[PDB]
Amino acid sequence: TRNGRDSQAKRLGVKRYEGQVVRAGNILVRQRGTRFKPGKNVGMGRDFTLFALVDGVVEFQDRGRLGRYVHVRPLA
Amino acid sequence: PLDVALKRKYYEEVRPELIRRFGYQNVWEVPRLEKVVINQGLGEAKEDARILEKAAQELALITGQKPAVTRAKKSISNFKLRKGMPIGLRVTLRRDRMWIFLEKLLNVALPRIRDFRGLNPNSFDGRGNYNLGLREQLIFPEITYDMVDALRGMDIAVVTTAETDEEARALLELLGFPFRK
Amino acid sequence: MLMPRRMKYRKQQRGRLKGATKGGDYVAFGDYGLVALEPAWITAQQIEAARVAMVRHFRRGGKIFIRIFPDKPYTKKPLEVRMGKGKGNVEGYVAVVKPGRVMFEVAGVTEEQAMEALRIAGHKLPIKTKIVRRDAYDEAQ
Amino acid sequence: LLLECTECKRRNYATEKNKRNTPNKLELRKYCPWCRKHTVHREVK
Amino acid sequence: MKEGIHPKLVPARIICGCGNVIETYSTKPEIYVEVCSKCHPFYTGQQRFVDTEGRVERFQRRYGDS
Amino acid sequence: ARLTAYERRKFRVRNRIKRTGRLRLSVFRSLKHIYAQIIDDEKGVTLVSASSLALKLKGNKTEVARQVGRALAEKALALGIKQVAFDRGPYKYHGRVKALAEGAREGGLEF
RNA sequence: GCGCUGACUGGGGCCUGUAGAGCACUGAUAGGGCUAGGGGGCCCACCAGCCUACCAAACCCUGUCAAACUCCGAAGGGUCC
RNA sequence: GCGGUCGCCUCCUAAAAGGUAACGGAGGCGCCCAAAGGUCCCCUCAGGCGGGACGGAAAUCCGCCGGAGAGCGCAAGGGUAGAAGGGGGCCUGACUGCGAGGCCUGCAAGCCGAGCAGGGGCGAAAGCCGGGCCUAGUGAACCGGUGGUCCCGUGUGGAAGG
RNA sequence: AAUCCCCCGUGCCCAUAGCGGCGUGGAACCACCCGUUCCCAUUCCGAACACGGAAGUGAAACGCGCCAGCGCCGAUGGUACUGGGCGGGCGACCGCCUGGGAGAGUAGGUCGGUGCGGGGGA
RNA sequence: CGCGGGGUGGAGCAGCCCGGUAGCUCGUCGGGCUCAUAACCCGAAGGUCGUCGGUUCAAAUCCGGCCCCCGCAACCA
RNA sequence: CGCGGGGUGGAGCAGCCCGGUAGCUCGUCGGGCUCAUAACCCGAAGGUCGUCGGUUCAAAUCCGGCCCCCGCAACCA
Ligand SMILES: [Mg+2]
Ligand SMILES: [Mg+2]
Ligand SMILES: [Mg+2]
Ligand SMILES: [Mg+2]
Ligand SMILES: [Mg+2]
Ligand SMILES: [Mg+2]
Ligand SMILES: [Mg+2]
Ligand SMILES: [Mg+2]
Ligand SMILES: [Mg+2]
Ligand SMILES: [Mg+2]
Ligand SMILES: [Mg+2]
Ligand SMILES: [Mg+2]
Ligand SMILES: [Mg+2]
Ligand SMILES: [Mg+2]
Ligand SMILES: [Mg+2]
Ligand SMILES: [Mg+2]
Ligand SMILES: [Mg+2]
Ligand SMILES: [Mg+2]
Ligand SMILES: [Mg+2]
Ligand SMILES: [Mg+2]
Ligand SMILES: [Mg+2]
Ligand SMILES: [Mg+2]
Ligand SMILES: [Mg+2]
Ligand SMILES: [Mg+2]
Ligand SMILES: [Mg+2]
Ligand SMILES: [Mg+2]
Ligand SMILES: [Mg+2]
Ligand SMILES: [Mg+2]
Ligand SMILES: [Mg+2]
Ligand SMILES: [Mg+2]
Ligand SMILES: [Mg+2]
Ligand SMILES: [Mg+2]
Ligand SMILES: [Mg+2]
Ligand SMILES: [Mg+2]
Ligand SMILES: [Mg+2]
Ligand SMILES: [Mg+2]
Ligand SMILES: [Mg+2]
Ligand SMILES: [Mg+2]
Ligand SMILES: [Mg+2]
Ligand SMILES: [Mg+2]
Ligand SMILES: [Mg+2]
Ligand SMILES: [Mg+2]
Ligand SMILES: [Mg+2]
Ligand SMILES: [Mg+2]
Ligand SMILES: [Mg+2]
Ligand SMILES: [Mg+2]
Ligand SMILES: [Mg+2]
Ligand SMILES: [Mg+2]
Ligand SMILES: [Mg+2]
Ligand SMILES: [Mg+2]
Ligand SMILES: [Mg+2]
Ligand SMILES: [Mg+2]
Ligand SMILES: [Mg+2]
Ligand SMILES: [Mg+2]
Ligand SMILES: [Mg+2]
Ligand SMILES: [Mg+2]
Ligand SMILES: [Mg+2]
Ligand SMILES: [Mg+2]
Ligand SMILES: [Mg+2]
Ligand SMILES: [Mg+2]
Ligand SMILES: [Mg+2]
Ligand SMILES: [Mg+2]
Ligand SMILES: [Mg+2]
Repeated sequence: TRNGRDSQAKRLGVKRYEGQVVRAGNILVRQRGTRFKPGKNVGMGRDFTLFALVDGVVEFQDRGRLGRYVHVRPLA
Repeated sequence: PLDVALKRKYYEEVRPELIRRFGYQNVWEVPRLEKVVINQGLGEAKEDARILEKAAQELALITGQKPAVTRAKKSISNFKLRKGMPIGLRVTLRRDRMWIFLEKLLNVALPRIRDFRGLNPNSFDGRGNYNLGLREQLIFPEITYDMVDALRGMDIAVVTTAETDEEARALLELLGFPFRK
Repeated sequence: MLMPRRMKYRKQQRGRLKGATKGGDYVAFGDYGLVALEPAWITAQQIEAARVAMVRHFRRGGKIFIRIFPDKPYTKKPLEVRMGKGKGNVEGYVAVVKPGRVMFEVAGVTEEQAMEALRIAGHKLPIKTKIVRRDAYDEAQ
Repeated sequence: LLLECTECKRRNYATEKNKRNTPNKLELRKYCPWCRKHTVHREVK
Repeated sequence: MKEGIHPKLVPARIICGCGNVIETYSTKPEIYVEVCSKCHPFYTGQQRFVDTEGRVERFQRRYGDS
Repeated sequence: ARLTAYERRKFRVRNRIKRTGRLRLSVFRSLKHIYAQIIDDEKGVTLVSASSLALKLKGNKTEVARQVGRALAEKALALGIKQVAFDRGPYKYHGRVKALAEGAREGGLEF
């Protein structure tokens, strides 16, 4: 057989769901492209990884044509 | 210089005879000239830029504008050509400087074409613009025959505000364009 | 016999046959049809034997339709071997047929003729079948 | 081509990497030392 | 236009089978063109000089009377 | 032909601005006049207005701009507003757009 | 040692792309239509050139298939309160 | 046994979180780029039709139509023109000293990262910059080489060697 | 300020706001326009960008209307599938109960809605 | 269906690594020397690279499938 | 990485010493002997003499930096 290979599962996906309490640092989404875009108080690292910029809670936003967004609405 | 015989002839001759012929309600609706683009397809200069600058030298002499040097969009083996390399020369002349150029094209150049019984009455691209191809750069008055090293023509693209070329035809006609009927 | 040229992938899983005919499904070209009562893999060589049986019993005119197509690659080891080390090998193609599907279907022939042909044609198939005419219902489009 | 470019006194050796035969010159560029701050930095060894 | 890198472009003269073309406006004022066919010489002002159509007609008349 | 160098360049420069979080000093300039608007996004609300067509002034539109520039400061700085970003939209930071910005002095700024 | 936080359950938010279906993409695909060019069969050998009883692109209908196709998309499942 | 395989990335298998096996179905990595890096400013494709000397299916040009089917150094996927793509100007943050908090996770590793300080780059500024659209381009420890630097220097100053 | 009409900004919803046809608007705004001295410009071009202006035009653009040919949205029924619970067939598969319940298609719907701020009106 | 090497003018061989142009001997054709043929001398013609697809700007060349050729293997049982 | 040599024209290759001919063969062309081609004879082609900088009036020479091919010799966690 010429096959037999594969790579390590990269455990990608959302790490904090809407209405979850996070903290400045907490990475909120692990993804390949820009499947989710950084919203309010949400940074995104060189591997497109979204994280809380401040403490607070997590909320999602589907801006249709404009894509989907993860916001960290404060409370801190 | 904002005089020019043809620029004059357009307003005080062509423009009126066009209105009573098509019946334009507005002032702008009547076809204006704009933009005359001259483009030398010069593969002749694949691996030698030395020959590409002599052409530009020539093109600016007849137009009054230094042309821009187009470059190959993609690599295309068969006839050399990779993604780079200067593969053409092009200048876009507009109002005024276009007028003085278009005037000598009618009153000197075309007249100096070996043969010539008129320009092609089908080169209108449908949406009212006209294109014509010349076969040598000696038909222009500025050229001395003793500055040439080899013959290279060019493409001329004249663009009009006229929505149809049925009208675009009249404009060019009345301007003094020698059509083969 | 009858295989689909140019394929993105040769050798494909096998999946199940729990379906019930995606559709289909209601006759749409001829005057009469052969409908599948049971699910099965119909082999290109089974289709070709069903087609021929008809064009043959039709003097030569005739006007089949088939409507099912062998696009699924059927593999099979070289026998006398053991499991492991690659997969099947591809020894033909099949068409997936769940109940409801209309296979074949003929037109431009008498009834006592078309119905006799479809019966013959049906004996060449590994499943149970049914002959139909085509009424309003069929005009589902 | 593994590369280790340095400063211009007390050495330093904050190593980088130039792959080829071009850049093939002195292969130098402005960088910052752990000591004072921001100096020339040249390439060697 | 950008400064330098340019031809001057200046009101000019011209010559032909005609007389004069004041219009011009081009580098190298005063030019002698072989034949400006705009003045009226050549094709336009349909001269049709050295007229033709001998062909049939020619062998026709040296034939009707030979 | 969907979207244009205009509409594009407009978003491009304006999208960046809206990330930094500050209040937006949006500048719309027309052939005759030049207007200025301090907007707060997320509240979708304008705070301080300052036009030239609203101050009925004229005479050299590069000099008018600066006036409506200083005009925006005064009105605004009196509302607490000090620090802001400054749009600029489709217009290169130049001429009368640059002028109005240079006029926005006497009020928070950094520009 | 801490001690009501547990499995499970109710309500609420968010995550998903399977079952099913679909053909909008990637490909596969039956019939018919209309037409690039060729099989041709040929007039020429100067334009040419007529016809399609084999193709066959696209395009249009009527029909369908797909683990590595998806315009769609349940039930469920995950997680936080 | 013979043959094949052995680490890393992509896709499916995988049953809509994560994960998941087989000598299950298919591909790819062991590099590369001083610009293919940072920043500021501009620019928008592929195709299709019509038009235009040498130009031909396709070189360069003009017109309309063209939301992305183009491009993004190479596999695949995800992503993307409201740029991550194309062009230019300056520049080297392919920084030093750190690091809240998390992703992942048996260990050891691998990954993302705000912010502070030093000294800088581009920018009017807001600001961005601790390499590259991203996910492969990799090797614990031991033993040594090389350049520094304080540190130890077998009675003491050195030196040897660390 | 109230209410309202038109226009310029700027948001949000993210095609029911879109394509295309037709019709409208220049007092005011806007655009085109008029020039290229000056700032600044286009690998060539004052096309773009940019400045200084305003005679002219709503032709282009944009704004506002109308039209369902296309695009987009789209029920209600009814099915497919399926939590959970039960049966049946050698199987390949099928049926029942109880909860959830699409996709396609049909009827239809739509050529926008609205926030704040300006300028002009009533 | 295990492993390895191949397939290129009419014959037999190169060229394939590493891309971009196909070379050698013989033969074939035309002309010469000879009374004549061969030898000998002067000229010329002739290959899409088994095949379908893929990669790249470009494929005899790199990659994959299929059809043939040669060689090796098929052991404990 | 350590030690030693040098690339001269289309090829190897002498001139490398006490700084001074930038040579010889085969291949191809011209010309004659040959019934012939080769042999064989006459003449002729091509060197900034690996890189740059130096010490002398120069230099292929000597030094030095430099670059790979070849040459030599160890080591490899
Ligand atoms: Mg596996
Ligand atoms: Mg995986
Ligand atoms: Mg959703
Ligand atoms: Mg159906
Ligand atoms: Mg370092
Ligand atoms: Mg409790
Ligand atoms: Mg639980
Ligand atoms: Mg619950
Ligand atoms: Mg979906
Ligand atoms: Mg399915
Ligand atoms: Mg399809
Ligand atoms: Mg297709
Ligand atoms: Mg068909
Ligand atoms: Mg599926
Ligand atoms: Mg997929
Ligand atoms: Mg839907
Ligand atoms: Mg739950
Ligand atoms: Mg829940
Ligand atoms: Mg073995
Ligand atoms: Mg999963
Ligand atoms: Mg095009
Ligand atoms: Mg064309
Ligand atoms: Mg054409
Ligand atoms: Mg793409
Ligand atoms: Mg790719
Ligand atoms: Mg992709
Ligand atoms: Mg993609
Ligand atoms: Mg760039
Ligand atoms: Mg740059
Ligand atoms: Mg940590
Ligand atoms: Mg790593
Ligand atoms: Mg990378
Ligand atoms: Mg050990
Ligand atoms: Mg040591
Ligand atoms: Mg050590
Ligand atoms: Mg001491
Ligand atoms: Mg002692
Ligand atoms: Mg001591
Ligand atoms: Mg040591
Ligand atoms: Mg030491
Ligand atoms: Mg508005
Ligand atoms: Mg939609
Ligand atoms: Mg419309
Ligand atoms: Mg009107
Ligand atoms: Mg309108
Ligand atoms: Mg008026
Ligand atoms: Mg007026
Ligand atoms: Mg209008
Ligand atoms: Mg308007
Ligand atoms: Mg529907
Ligand atoms: Mg329903
Ligand atoms: Mg529905
Ligand atoms: Mg309506
Ligand atoms: Mg008002
Ligand atoms: Mg051989
Ligand atoms: Mg052979
Ligand atoms: Mg070989
Ligand atoms: Mg011979
Ligand atoms: Mg012979
Ligand atoms: Mg092959
Ligand atoms: Mg490519
Ligand atoms: Mg091929
Ligand atoms: Mg034994």
